[PDB]
Amino acid sequence: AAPLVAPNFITEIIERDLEAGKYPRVVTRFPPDPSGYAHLGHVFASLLDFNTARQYGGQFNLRMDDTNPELARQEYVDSIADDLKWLGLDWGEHFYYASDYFDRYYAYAEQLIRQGDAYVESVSPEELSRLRGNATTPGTPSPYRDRSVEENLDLLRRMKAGEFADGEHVLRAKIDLTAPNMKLRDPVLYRIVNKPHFRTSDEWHIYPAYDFEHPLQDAIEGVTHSMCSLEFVDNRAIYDWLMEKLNFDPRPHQYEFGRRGLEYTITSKRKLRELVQAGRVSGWDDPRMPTLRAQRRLGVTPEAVRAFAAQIGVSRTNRTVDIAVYENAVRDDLNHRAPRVMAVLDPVKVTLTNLDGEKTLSLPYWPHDVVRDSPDGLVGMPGGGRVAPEEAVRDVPLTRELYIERDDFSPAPPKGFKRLTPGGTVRLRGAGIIRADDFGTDEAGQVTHIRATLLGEDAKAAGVIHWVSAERALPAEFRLYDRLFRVPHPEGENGFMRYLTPDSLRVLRGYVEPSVAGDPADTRYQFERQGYFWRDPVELERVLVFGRIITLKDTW
Repeated sequence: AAPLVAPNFITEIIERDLEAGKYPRVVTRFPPDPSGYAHLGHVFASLLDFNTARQYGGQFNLRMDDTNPELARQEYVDSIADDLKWLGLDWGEHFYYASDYFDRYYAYAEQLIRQGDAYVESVSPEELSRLRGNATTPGTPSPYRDRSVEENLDLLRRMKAGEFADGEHVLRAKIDLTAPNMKLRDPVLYRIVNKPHFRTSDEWHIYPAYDFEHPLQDAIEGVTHSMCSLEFVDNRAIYDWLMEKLNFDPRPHQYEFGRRGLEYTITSKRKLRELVQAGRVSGWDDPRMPTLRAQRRLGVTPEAVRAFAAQIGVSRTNRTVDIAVYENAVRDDLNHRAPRVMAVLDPVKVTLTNLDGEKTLSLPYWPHDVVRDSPDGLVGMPGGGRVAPEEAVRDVPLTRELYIERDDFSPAPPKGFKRLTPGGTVRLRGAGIIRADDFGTDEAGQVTHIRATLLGEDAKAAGVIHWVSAERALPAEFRLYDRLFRVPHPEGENGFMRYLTPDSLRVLRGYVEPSVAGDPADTRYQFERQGYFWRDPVELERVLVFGRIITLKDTW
């Protein structure tokens, strides 16, 4: 069994620590901000944190970093927990709300104050930045840097009580106003924000800045290896300064890995909101959207998402990933799980003039190569469990009236056309050869019907097409999606609507073979020669709709 996490720099850091007995167990965590729905961009990091804990028999924590009162929403907490569970993450009982620890951060802030390691700044916000300096002009203490412990403790208490307006005061770490790393120049730990919190209500008027709460939360949770993106390299000095000034032992350490942005994809919340607002998408769970909710509805399996994330390399360099790796992971996972069935999306009626009396064909759900590569020599049966390949078949009715795909009949065929043509023949999948004897055409020039004859043994044909009984098939709506965006970098490599793919959603009305009527609602299929499909789960719950999960082959 291949390793859950291929050897990477973090993996090596951990084996090195276990080897030296630095920590008894490994503790990791994924700390999203409940400010929006989980999306494809969160998969890599979350799975890296989870699989790392798992690989080394550690603990994985799921944390809602809801420290910003104006962004945290119950709806994102609910969706994120639900989506990550769907993805396969397992945090057991270790689910945390950073807000549940506001008291703990406050007490640490008081300790820092008492040690003379933190002070209440009361200078104007514009002044704070002016006094802070640059990499070419060292900072200068404001007249409040040297306030006494007593005074700072009293002002912090009143800041918490809401006695002062936003921006009037801030609590700052007392570090080094001359350090070359700007982050060490007395970074802000608390800000006044007179806004209620979706959980703590009107309890707090000061909220911890990221650089203060993040390291503390890690420390309070017992995290040993804190993993974040490269953007927080410089922040590590504050992270270390805090762990030290507060004497945490054992203490967590931060390790940064490069970002892995997915191409042709935009995950920025404000931009995705515009698409929803402008109606270019039905909502946040529109299959074309990058949210996990949209992927769940599109029909993608959690197994495929994990196999995609697993293939992504881990390094300290930022890189992009082409969706092809994602798309292929989806297609490859469905190959062994989606029994093959027939559906005609752009139906044209054909009458088999010499056929009297329905014939019942028994066709196999799976291709030989799938059966061959079966781990247990068995294969899937929609609804049932697994069975011997011989058992994986269904009744397919072959009747006088049929429906074939419009593009499989061509009155004016191009050179090398292998399907049905006037006076020509074609093989009907699992049923024999037919010859087009006649057909009608409407004013718009669309073929309205075809009359054909089922031929005998001598007959030959250059092609094979799917089809469905026009009398026993179930009518259905099919939704065909395409990539939301048409270029690798719709946002640029560092107005985005000029890049929306045209006709990213197409609706067609057709028919699917009847065997489908009995199957479980979550059954996934390969509609022969069309793609992988499954019943749109959302439309099922409303007051027969199939969505196309993905095409049979890359089209870009």
